[PDB]
Amino acid sequence: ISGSCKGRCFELQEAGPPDCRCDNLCKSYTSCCHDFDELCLKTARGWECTKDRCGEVRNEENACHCSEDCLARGDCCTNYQVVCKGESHWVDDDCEEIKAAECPAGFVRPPLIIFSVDGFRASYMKKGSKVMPNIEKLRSCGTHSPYMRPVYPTKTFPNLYTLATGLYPESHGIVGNSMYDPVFDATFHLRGREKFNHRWWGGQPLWITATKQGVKAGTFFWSVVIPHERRILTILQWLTLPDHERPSVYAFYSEQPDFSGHKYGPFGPEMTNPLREIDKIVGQLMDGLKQLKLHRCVNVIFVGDHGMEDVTCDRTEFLSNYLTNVDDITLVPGTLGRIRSKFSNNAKYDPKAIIAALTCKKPDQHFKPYLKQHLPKRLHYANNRRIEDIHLLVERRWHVARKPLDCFFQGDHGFDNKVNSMQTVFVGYGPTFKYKTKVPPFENIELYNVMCDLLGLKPAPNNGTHGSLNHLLRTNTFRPTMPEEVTRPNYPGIMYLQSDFDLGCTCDDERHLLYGRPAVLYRTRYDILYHTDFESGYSEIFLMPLWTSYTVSKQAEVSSVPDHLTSCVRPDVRVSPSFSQNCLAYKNDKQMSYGFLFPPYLSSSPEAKYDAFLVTNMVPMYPAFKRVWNYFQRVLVKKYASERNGVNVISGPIFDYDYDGLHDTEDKIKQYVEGSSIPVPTHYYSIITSCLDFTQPADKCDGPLSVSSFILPHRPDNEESCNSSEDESKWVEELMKMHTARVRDIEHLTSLDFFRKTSRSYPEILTLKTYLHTYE
Ligand SMILES: Cc1c(Sc2cccc(C(=O)O)c2F)c2ccc(Cl)c(F)c2n1CC(=O)N1CC2(CC2)c2ccccc21
Ligand SMILES: *[C@@H]1O[C@H](CO)[C@@H](O[C@@H]2O[C@H](CO)[C@@H](O)[C@H](O)[C@H]2NC(C)=O)[C@H](O)[C@H]1NC(C)=O
Ligand SMILES: CCCCCCCCCCCCCC(=O)OC[C@@H](O)COP(=O)(O)O
Ligand SMILES: [Ca+2]
Ligand SMILES: [Cl-]
Ligand code: NA
Ligand code: NA
Ligand SMILES: [Zn+2]
Ligand SMILES: [Zn+2]
Repeated sequence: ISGSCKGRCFELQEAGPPDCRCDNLCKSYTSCCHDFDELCLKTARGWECTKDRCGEVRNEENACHCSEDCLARGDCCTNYQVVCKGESHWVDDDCEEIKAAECPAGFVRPPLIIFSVDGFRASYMKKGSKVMPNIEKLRSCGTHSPYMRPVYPTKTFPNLYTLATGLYPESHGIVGNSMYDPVFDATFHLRGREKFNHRWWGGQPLWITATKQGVKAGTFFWSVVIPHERRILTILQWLTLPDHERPSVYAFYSEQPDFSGHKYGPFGPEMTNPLREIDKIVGQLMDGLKQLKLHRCVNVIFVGDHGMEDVTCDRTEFLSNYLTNVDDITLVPGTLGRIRSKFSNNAKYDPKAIIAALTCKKPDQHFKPYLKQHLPKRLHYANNRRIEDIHLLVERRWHVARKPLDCFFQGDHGFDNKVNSMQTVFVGYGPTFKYKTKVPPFENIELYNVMCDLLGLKPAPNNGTHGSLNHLLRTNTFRPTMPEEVTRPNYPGIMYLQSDFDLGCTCDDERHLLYGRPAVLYRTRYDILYHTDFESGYSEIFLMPLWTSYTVSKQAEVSSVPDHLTSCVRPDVRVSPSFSQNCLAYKNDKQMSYGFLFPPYLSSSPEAKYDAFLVTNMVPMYPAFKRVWNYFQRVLVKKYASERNGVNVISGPIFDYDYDGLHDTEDKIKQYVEGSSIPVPTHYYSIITSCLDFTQPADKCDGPLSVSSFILPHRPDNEESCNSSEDESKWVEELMKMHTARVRDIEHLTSLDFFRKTSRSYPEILTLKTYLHTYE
């Protein structure tokens, strides 16, 4: 009946005016029928059958029931069979492998329940069975990782919506817990109504993907005011619905342990209770499912949004100690900083000046300013109009605020997503996940694809790498295919004499490709060039290599370049003068110098060293960046070879002038070496590969591979590195670590595909390419 929730509690629709609502989200729109509390939120006698209620006469006021008709009526407390029928709690039962789903007739697929926990730090799982026994049984009997990496910013809204969509925040649009959109001229806040406007929420979240493909997602979101125990009872009742109504996916959200973590810090002794209380809810779910005989039917994901760090009031940096004018800016503060102009019509606003005022001003200053395009590419945090041009990455354990006038809290989060304290949890338990299986850490951007696979859905386009988590599942409906090469290489031979060239250059005169050539995944023209010490894929369009590959053995020697050869550049008789760089361009560019992708310092002989001076191995480099690049090539590469028992290196340029994380078409390139068609890269990458079993040398490795990579910003100064006035051994490797990257990041930024001929399974190589070497 319209106007009442009788017979309608938690109906799977949102009734519109003139009717009122009886669904799980009605409270959040202040729209519930007058009798919703009375009928749908019963609380009498709490959530647990006790021995004195067994054989009770049913009382309709009770939150849940313990009577002999309750299973037929669909309303037992989750512990009814345990207390009254001699059954065991789920947690007390032995792990038993689930070799196939055991679902009731009419279940077309295993249901999926996503149990999300706010601020659940990875290391809380160490507390184990004494504190969280149900969760520990899911973890030990199911599939788990040591941690899961959140997205940046490591806050709730960006992370939950990444879980929902498979997208980086810059793509889904929820780039913070608070944001300003200049086109809407509106502000999104944690507290308030503006966030409920769907206009903010981009991409295609799981519930929509499901509905579009005819999979029932029901009423996906709960009003958070509804107690957890009622949500669990409701999910279980929904799972008893007829085939034509019953949803196939459910979500639960707990605001704990985040709520307490803010008050008490990540390891306050007060944190124990909230973790026990979460475990009690997990136990109710699992007992409830066993009661319905669905405990070997439903896939359960237990997942956090981010971790929690020790952060106090007194550890706050104030912009007023740096800026000569704090009144003309608006700051989004806290564990990150975003700065824009306070007023719209402010011609005086100068982001570059503000950045300079914030750069390396105090020793051990606890934040670093960036223009968004200069942030580490691994953060993927730039390509959205809601991201302010000025960003502050704040040091773990610190806050930033505008003025002192701006302790009540002991924990916070939001920091760089490679910070260990920000890591969170993943457990997958059920028929589709593996049994008692540990998997390596992975990123939360990958989970949307997994949830799609679990539900038989085709994922919308997203930033996960589909196939990269196939090792979490007992059975895989998705078989990834290697992308086809788009441009086939040319293989030029000797076509010229040195005297055919007038480049203004002067000179006073497969082992190196271990995992197959990269594939070029865009339309272009390029040459494979072979040399004694290195191989390259030379672009005739960009006039430089797209990639340069070389193997350095553990015993390789580093040599210097003789004085008489420091400016040696040689024409390449395989490549037309028309598709070559020239040395006059560099001489005429007061700001630009050059470096080499294969370093002369690692030549195998003084005769082979002449290959390293080829014009086809040169790339444009600011002198400030050459400090970085020379140290990497002359010092670090050999160090890594010694540590890793040889390394294979692939290095190259990246062009991303519009900071979308994608390889630029030529029209986007904004800078060239003066008076030339030689484009200036925005970054230089390297992918460094060796044998995971370091007792085998990198070029004779029988097993899995070990990889680490970076994307270095190609900057005309070293203002980013506050200790750059010192020797490179004090600061270069620190810069490299900050700019660590996944191979997949480089693939997007270059339209290349790597690791195509390793003789390992492709899903394993996908995992390898999504690996991030964090340095913690
Ligand atoms: C508005 C919203 C919230 S905050 C929120 C949600 C529920 C209850 C409460 C509460 O105070 O009781 C609350 F504060 C939220 C949180 C996590 C995720 Cl992951 C979302 F996505 C959220 N959203 C969008 C949200 O619900 N869409 C976006 C969209 C794509 C357009 C869509 C379509 C259909 C149904 C829903 C949705
Ligand atoms: C992250 O994935 C999304 C979705 O595939 C990519 O965003 C799309 O980019 C294309 C190509 O420019 C646009 O035409 C689409 O409109 C975009 N979709 C969305 C939802 O934004 C994005 O490029 C990916 N990011 C990276 C770094 O690979
Ligand atoms: C497919 C996976 C979907 C993901 C789960 C869907 C359920 C999510 C419901 C979340 C409601 C959020 C309510 C809220 O507003 O709390 C935020 C606080 O914490 C404060 O933020 P923070 O932890 O400091 O970042
Ligand atoms: Ca680009
Ligand atoms: Cl934010
Ligand atoms: Na120059
Ligand atoms: Na510096
Ligand atoms: Zn959170
Ligand atoms: Zn929080």
